[PDB]
Amino acid sequence: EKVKGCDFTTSESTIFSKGYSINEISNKSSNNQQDIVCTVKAHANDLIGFKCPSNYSVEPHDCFVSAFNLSGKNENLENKLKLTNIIMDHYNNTFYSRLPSLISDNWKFFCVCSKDNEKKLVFTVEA
Repeated sequence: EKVKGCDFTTSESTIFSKGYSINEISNKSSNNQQDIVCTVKAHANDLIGFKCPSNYSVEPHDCFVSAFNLSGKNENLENKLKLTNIIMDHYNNTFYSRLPSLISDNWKFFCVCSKDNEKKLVFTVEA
């Protein structure tokens, strides 16, 4: 099926269910004015991932393999959730992770893409 994730490179991602246009990120932002946030609901069976344009830099603000937690501390997210089939492609700037078959926790996490003098893009999901 389609993969749950935000595509900042294609409003119609033939791979991600959620995508944004280069214009919407400049006008119809997510919630704030420039900060673009993609809020989506993930599921133990739904696949989770995201992708950013090749002209932007991928920096983990709260990803899963390694990132800053809600406290802003750098800690692996594996001890929190045992993700499987992890795929990390920096050249294509796309990340995918498989969620177990059971998840009753309301944990949330997000990744960010940005560059100097450039609107930052935030990818976030909750489960």
